[PDB]
Amino acid sequence: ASLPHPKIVKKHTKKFKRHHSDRYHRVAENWRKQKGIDSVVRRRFRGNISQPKIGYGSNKKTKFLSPSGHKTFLVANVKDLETLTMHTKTYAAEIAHNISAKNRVVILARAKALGIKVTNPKGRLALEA
Amino acid sequence: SAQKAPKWYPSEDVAALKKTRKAARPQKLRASLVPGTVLILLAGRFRGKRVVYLKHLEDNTLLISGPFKVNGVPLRRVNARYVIATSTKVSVEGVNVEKFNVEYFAKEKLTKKEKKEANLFPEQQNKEIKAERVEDQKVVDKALIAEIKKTPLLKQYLSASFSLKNGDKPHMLKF
Amino acid sequence: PSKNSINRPKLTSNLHHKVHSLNKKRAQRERAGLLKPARSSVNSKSGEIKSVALDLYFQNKKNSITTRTLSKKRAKKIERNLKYATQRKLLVDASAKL
Amino acid sequence: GLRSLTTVWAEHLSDEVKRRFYKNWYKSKKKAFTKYSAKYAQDGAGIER
Amino acid sequence: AESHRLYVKGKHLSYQRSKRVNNPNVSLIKIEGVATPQDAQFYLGKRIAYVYRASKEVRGSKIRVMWGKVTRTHGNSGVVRATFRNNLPAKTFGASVRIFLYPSNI
Amino acid sequence: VEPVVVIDGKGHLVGRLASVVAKQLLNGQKIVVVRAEELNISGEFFRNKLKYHDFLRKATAFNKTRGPFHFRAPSRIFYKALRGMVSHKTARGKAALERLKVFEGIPPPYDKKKRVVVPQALRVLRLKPGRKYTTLGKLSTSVGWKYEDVVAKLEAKRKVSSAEYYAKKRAFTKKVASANATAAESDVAKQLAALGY
RNA sequence: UUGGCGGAAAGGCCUUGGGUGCUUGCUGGCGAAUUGCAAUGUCAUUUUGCGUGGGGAUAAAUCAUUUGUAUACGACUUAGA
RNA sequence: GCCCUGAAAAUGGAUGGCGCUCAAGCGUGUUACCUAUACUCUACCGUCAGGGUUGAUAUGAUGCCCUGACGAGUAGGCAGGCGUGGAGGUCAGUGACGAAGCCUAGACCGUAAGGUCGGGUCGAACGGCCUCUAGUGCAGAUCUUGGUGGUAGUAGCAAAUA
RNA sequence: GGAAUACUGCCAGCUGGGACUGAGGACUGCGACGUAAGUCAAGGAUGCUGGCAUAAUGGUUAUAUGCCGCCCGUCUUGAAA
RNA sequence: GAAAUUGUUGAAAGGGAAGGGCAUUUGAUCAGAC
Ligand SMILES: [Mg+2]
Ligand SMILES: [Mg+2]
Ligand SMILES: [Mg+2]
Ligand SMILES: [Mg+2]
Ligand SMILES: [Mg+2]
Ligand SMILES: [Mg+2]
Ligand SMILES: [Mg+2]
Ligand SMILES: [Mg+2]
Ligand SMILES: [Mg+2]
Ligand SMILES: [Mg+2]
Ligand SMILES: [Mg+2]
Ligand SMILES: [Mg+2]
Ligand SMILES: [Mg+2]
Ligand SMILES: [Mg+2]
Ligand SMILES: [Mg+2]
Ligand SMILES: [Mg+2]
Ligand SMILES: [Mg+2]
Ligand SMILES: [Mg+2]
Ligand SMILES: [Mg+2]
Ligand SMILES: [Mg+2]
Ligand SMILES: [Mg+2]
Ligand SMILES: [Mg+2]
Ligand SMILES: [Mg+2]
Ligand SMILES: [Mg+2]
Ligand SMILES: [Mg+2]
Ligand SMILES: [Mg+2]
Ligand SMILES: [Mg+2]
Ligand SMILES: [Mg+2]
Ligand SMILES: [Mg+2]
Ligand SMILES: [Mg+2]
Repeated sequence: ASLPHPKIVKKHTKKFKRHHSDRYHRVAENWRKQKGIDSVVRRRFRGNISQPKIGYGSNKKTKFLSPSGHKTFLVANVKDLETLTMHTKTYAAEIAHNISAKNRVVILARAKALGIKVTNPKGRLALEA
Repeated sequence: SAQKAPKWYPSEDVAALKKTRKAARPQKLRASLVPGTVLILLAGRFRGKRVVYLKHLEDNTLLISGPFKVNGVPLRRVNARYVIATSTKVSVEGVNVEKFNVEYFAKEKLTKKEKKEANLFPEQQNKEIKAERVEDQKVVDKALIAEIKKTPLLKQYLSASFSLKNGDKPHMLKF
Repeated sequence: PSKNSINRPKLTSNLHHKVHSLNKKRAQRERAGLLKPARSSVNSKSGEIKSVALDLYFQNKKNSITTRTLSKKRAKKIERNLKYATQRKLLVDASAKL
Repeated sequence: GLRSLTTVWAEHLSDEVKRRFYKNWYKSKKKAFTKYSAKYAQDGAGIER
Repeated sequence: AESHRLYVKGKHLSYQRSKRVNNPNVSLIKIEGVATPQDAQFYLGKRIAYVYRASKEVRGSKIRVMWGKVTRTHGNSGVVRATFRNNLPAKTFGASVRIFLYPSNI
Repeated sequence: VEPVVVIDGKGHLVGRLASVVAKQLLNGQKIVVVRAEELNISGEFFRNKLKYHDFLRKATAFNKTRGPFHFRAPSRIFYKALRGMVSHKTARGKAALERLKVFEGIPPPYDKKKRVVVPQALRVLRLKPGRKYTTLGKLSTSVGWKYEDVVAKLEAKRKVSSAEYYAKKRAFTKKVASANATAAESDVAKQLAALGY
């Protein structure tokens, strides 16, 4: 498969959503810090939402790794894929979103002939059977 | 180029472990488990059966026998934490148990190499038991039944099943 | 509960009938077939592309109120791309047979 | 409190009380107390019970 | 015979709590027949099953099990503390659980 | 241990009984309380009647139909103490209160069943001798309950029937004991005695 | 199956006389395995549905028309196959 | 010492509530038990400090590694990063076998700002990295302009004889 | 007169039960046991076994339950006002 | 051809507001992989 690697631990899996993004449509869900002088979220009263902190950060040995155990590298063509030729156990390739189907079949055939895992095969390649 | 390459790559050279310092020493069983003891089975398909303890194996299991004629439990292995040892004892010093080991109960576990009856390919054919197994059962039954004919009601005791009644507190209970 | 009649169970009867009716609804939906099959089933799309347009195209190629239609523009694009893929597979098996 | 437990009626009621039991008397088949009138047949014994 | 039981009955009382904060990771179990912590020390490290039924059959059965273990005693009156693999659903405060006789020592 | 526990409320103290019944209900046991007109409260009759009048005085001033409702039956006085001792606004407390039934007298089908007592709520075990106590039927009759004579007549009828039943069962127990004592001084009786039975 | 009894919410309790099964009260003969060293390892209780299965039972209410002992409108109270 | 009196004001109410009388009250004593983001031990993140490491074939000497301690915060200071419109260079980058945009009870990465993939819609342009530049990031200002609600099928459509 | 037992304290005395954790990754150090090669519980977990191989574990999502949770921005010594 | 706002269909919840946090049950849905 991939390289042997330890168990991956996530200290927080729920998203950090901005306060009152459920009352108003004008308030988006992207995180913004509460800066008001009377804010219960800023003053950290019991029963309110949590805020991002540096203590939540993940282990350096398993950071950026997918559940398979690879790191994702974005690939646009065959030279980009041939960059990853001697690192098939740490990196997995991924075809970019704007590559067409005619070039995706060429990228996938080269990836199979060389041994690189592709995280998104079958994308844009229905009707090929 | 959708991405620029890393300046560094971690090595795909797999490392070896350090020298570990954990040696295997044999089990230290309970002081209520000596061969000849009547045990109560707590889990399994033979729940609540009274069984006779014969031999301690090398994989930390116990060799047990019903006998097969008094309650229908064959020569089996069992785990020592899944059993209750009682204070009744029979004489096991007339039985030869020097042939049973792990390779005796070794099973052809070839189903993990693509079992065509994973669920079932036939759901039938009613698997057959070997004559060597049946003969070992017969000789140990003879040597044990000759000894457990000597105390009264012991055969009836080994035939009957164990169960908890109303108001039976197991922490206050002798066995 | 319900001070007009304190010796009668109210909430537990409501919860009992409620979960019975919910499980009846689930069995009716499963027998009508409005649920996805098993993952190991022979008509499971798990792992592949989910596409309303491709499903409608292949269903009408094989051949009561709904809100999923097909759009002739997209249908012409599907027919063109299928001809491209057929030319590719014909090139492949022509090279293989030669 | 008080609880009613048994009601007994007579064998021959009239059209005025039957009109009381109906809301649309001009359309009805006037079927009221027709099975109850059979309780007085020879023994019957439900009346006496 | 007429009885086939090989477990002890208990009741799920509540979570661990102070007065206005609870802790769903630890449950409190009342074992039937235990009055003291010296008698509850027999049941430490025994396995518990919460057995319940569902209407959708999953893998040959409509009966589902949650597994846990006894960890320590709680208080002066024979209640014990327990942890489960997944925490108990909290609508079962007052429901009954099964304490098995294994892993055995006597 | 029983599926339903039936408690004879004669001679118990009201709050000490309500505390243990509330804990049993929250732990998940079904309780039926009979003879709720025979309960006791510690203190004089006049003092307890004045406490009930202080309760009777409280009502919603702009609409008396919205206010606290003052129920006059002894079973309802007991229920008011129990509802105070549970948290009845939640679904857990509602289910716990739906595990309970309270009656005056012993109606069917509970007049053929076994009734128990609670020793830590009993008046002869808890009150100091010489103290005064109140009876709940008299208190409820003085504050407005109107069925004290009907219940007394029905309870007299039930007592006559259960006295006949007990005479029959006592004669049967006598002949069974005489038949059992003549099979003692047997060999299996001596073996049972050595094993302790 | 023969009788009684039970109205507080009886909805249950007692009994007669024959059929027929079991009996561990005592003594014998076979059987059980492989669920593989545990996995609740599924055992009591219910209301129907598709019409097939057996006798039996053939109704009313509302709108519309009308009255005024009623009425803001609904409602109420009358009449008419 | 304890108890009763030792003056109380107007909606129905408060040892928190139920309730409690050899207490579930008051005085005193001895044990057991319950639980804080506090204490102890372990892991992980970050910051600070003290140190080790020349061999190029293998990487980032701004790297890799070892050890110890610490972490609240308004006004305010400083640092490291995320995103947008244009400019120079590069990837002989992506694109009618479908660019940008928009929708998405699908998937992944990051503490986060955000980034990436799938599907639908669409029909002609647009990105990554190294740098340059600014009319560069909104929930508020009885903000500006445009659009749309509840109120609500409601108030009402009754002067001047028909 | 001769003891014992309480109470307080010590042991580099033995021994049973339960829970949580397993960081690190060739060797290097300090020791222990043995006359010595060796062995070891001595600078951080290994050994043996079973089931399942998919929606089973797990994620997302809609709810239910237990406990907790006042409306944001702003001036003020003082904001749910 | 975005949002506010609205219609139809499907699923759900509802004894005097709704929304939120921690934890799990139930239903629906889903990726990885051996
Ligand atoms: Mg995340
Ligand atoms: Mg302030
Ligand atoms: Mg108190
Ligand atoms: Mg005191
Ligand atoms: Mg303690
Ligand atoms: Mg600190
Ligand atoms: Mg800080
Ligand atoms: Mg600041
Ligand atoms: Mg500009
Ligand atoms: Mg730009
Ligand atoms: Mg091109
Ligand atoms: Mg596009
Ligand atoms: Mg959405
Ligand atoms: Mg970007
Ligand atoms: Mg460029
Ligand atoms: Mg500007
Ligand atoms: Mg803007
Ligand atoms: Mg705005
Ligand atoms: Mg602002
Ligand atoms: Mg405007
Ligand atoms: Mg109008
Ligand atoms: Mg006007
Ligand atoms: Mg006019
Ligand atoms: Mg390790
Ligand atoms: Mg799931
Ligand atoms: Mg789950
Ligand atoms: Mg779920
Ligand atoms: Mg609160
Ligand atoms: Mg404020
Ligand atoms: Mg919209």
